[PDB]
Amino acid sequence: PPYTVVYFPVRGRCAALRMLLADQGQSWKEEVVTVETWQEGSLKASCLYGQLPKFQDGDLTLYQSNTILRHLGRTLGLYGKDQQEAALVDMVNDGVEDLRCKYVSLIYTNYEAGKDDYVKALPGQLKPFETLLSQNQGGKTFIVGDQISFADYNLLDLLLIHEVLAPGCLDAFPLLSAYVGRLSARPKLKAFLASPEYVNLPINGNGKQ
Amino acid sequence: MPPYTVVYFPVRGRCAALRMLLADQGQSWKEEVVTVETWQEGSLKASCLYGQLPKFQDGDLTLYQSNTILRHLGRTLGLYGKDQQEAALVDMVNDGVEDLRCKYVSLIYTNYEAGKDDYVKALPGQLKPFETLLSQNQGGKTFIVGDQISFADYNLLDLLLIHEVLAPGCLDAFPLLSAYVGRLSARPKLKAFLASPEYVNLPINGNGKQ
Ligand SMILES: N[C@@H](CCC(=O)N[C@@H](CS[C@H]1c2c(cc3ccc4cccc5ccc2c3c45)C(=O)C(=O)[C@@H]1O)C(=O)NCC(=O)O)C(=O)O
Ligand SMILES: N[C@@H](CCC(=O)N[C@@H](CS[C@H]1c2c(cc3ccc4cccc5ccc2c3c45)C(=O)C(=O)[C@@H]1O)C(=O)NCC(=O)O)C(=O)O
Repeated sequence: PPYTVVYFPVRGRCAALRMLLADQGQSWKEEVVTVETWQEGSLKASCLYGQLPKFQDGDLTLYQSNTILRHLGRTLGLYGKDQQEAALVDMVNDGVEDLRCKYVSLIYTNYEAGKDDYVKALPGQLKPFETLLSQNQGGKTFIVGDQISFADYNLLDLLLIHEVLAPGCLDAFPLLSAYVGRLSARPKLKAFLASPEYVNLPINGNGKQ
Repeated sequence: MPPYTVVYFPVRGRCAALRMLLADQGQSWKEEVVTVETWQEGSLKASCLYGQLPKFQDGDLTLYQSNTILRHLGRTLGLYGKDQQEAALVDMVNDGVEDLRCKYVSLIYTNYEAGKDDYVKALPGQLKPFETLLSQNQGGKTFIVGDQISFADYNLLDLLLIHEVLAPGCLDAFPLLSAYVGRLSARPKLKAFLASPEYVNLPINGNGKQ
C-alpha cells in the first residue's frame, strides 16, 4: 500500500482522510497505536509535535491531520480547479477545523456541563456551511465548485459526528442534509462507511460522542 | 486602490504575519480598521462568514480565516515551496504554528494571571519541534522549509516574536531559532516594516496583555 496511517484505534482526526482515501480508490496501511504502546514514550518522542496522526507517503513522512488532507488534496487533485477555489477550499477547511476544536474540547474536557450550551449554539455554528452551499449552485454539488475537494470529506465527518452528538441538528438545513445523503451514497464511500473498520471504531478515545 | 484590503481590529494579533509577508514582498494593501463600537453594532459581524475577523479582499475575492489568507498569498506570491513535497512540509510547519498560537491566545484572553507560570514552563517543549525543523534544513541557516522563504516563515517568525515578549529570553535555549529571528528580522523591507509606527503603535492583542 502506497500509504501508511499511524494513529490510535479511533476515528477522530483520521476519519476524514480515511473517508478520502477509500473514496479515491486508494490503498493504505493502518498502523494501530495502543494506549499501552503510546504510554511507552518511544513513538511519541519520535513524533514531530509529539502527537498522532503520522503519515507516510513513500520516503515522505508527515504529521498534522490537516497537513495530510491538504497533501492528499494536492497530489490527488482534490484542492479546487484554480487558486481561487483552493482559497475557498482552505476557508472551508479552516472553518471545519475551528468547529472541530470546539467539539473535542467539549468531548474531552467538558462534556457533561457544557453540552446543553454547546448544542444551543450548534445551529449558529452550522449556518455558515449551509450558507456556503447556498452560494454554490444551490448546494447540489460540493462545498466548493463542482469537483470534490479534501474539505468535503472533512466537513462530511464533522457533520456526521454532530448528528450523533445532536441528532436532527441538520434538520433545519436542507442543503446540508442533502449534501450528507449525497456524499454518503457515493459507492466506495458508502461501502467504507458501512465497513466494520469504520463502524466498529469509536468516534473519540474516551467513550463519549 | 491596492488590490489587497485587510479588515481587522486595531491590533497585530492574527494579521501580523500576513502583514509582514506583504510588507516583505513589497506588496501594496489597504487597512480597514474596525472599532469595538462598530463591531458592537453587529452589522459587520452579521456579514462575516464565520462571524469573525480578519476579513481579507483580493480584488473581488473575499476571504476569512487568517491561515486561509496566508496560504492564498503563499500560493499567489510563490511562497509555498519548490515542489509538492515542500508544500506539505510548509503546511506541517504552519499547522504546528497555529497549534501553539491557539494555546497562546487562550492564555492571553482567558487565563493570563493563573496560567502564565505553567505556560512559560511548557514553552521550551512547544518550541523545540521548530528548532528541530531548522536543524534539519541547511543547519538552520536558511528558512524553515527548503532554501526559499514561505508563508510558514512569516507565521513562525511572528509566533516567536510575541513569545519573546511574553517570555523574554525564551529563545536563549534555541540557538537556531534565535539566529532565524535575527536573520528574517534583518530583511531590509521587513526590518523597515517592523520599526514603523504602523506596526509598532499597534498592541499585540486586544486586551492589553502580552
Ligand atoms: N494539530 C494536530 C493535533 C493532533 C492530536 O491532537 N493528536 C492527539 C490524538 S488525535 C484526537 C484525540 C484527541 C484527544 C484525545 C484524548 C484522549 C484520548 C485517549 C485515547 C485515544 C485518543 C485518540 C485520539 C485523541 C484522544 C485520545 C484530540 O485532542 C484531538 O484533537 C483528536 O480528536 C495525540 O496524539 N495525543 C497524544 C499526545 O498528545 O500525547 C493534528 O491536526 O493532527
Ligand atoms: N479561525 C479564525 C479566528 C478569528 C478570530 O478569532 N477572530 C476574533 C478576533 S482575532 C484575535 C482576537 C482574539 C480575541 C480577542 C478578544 C478581545 C478583543 C478585544 C479587542 C480587540 C481584539 C482583537 C483581536 C482579538 C480579540 C480582541 C482571539 O480570539 C483571537 O484568536 C485573535 O488573537 C474575532 O473576530 N472576534 C469577534 C467575535 O467573535 O465576535 C482565523 O484564524 O481567522
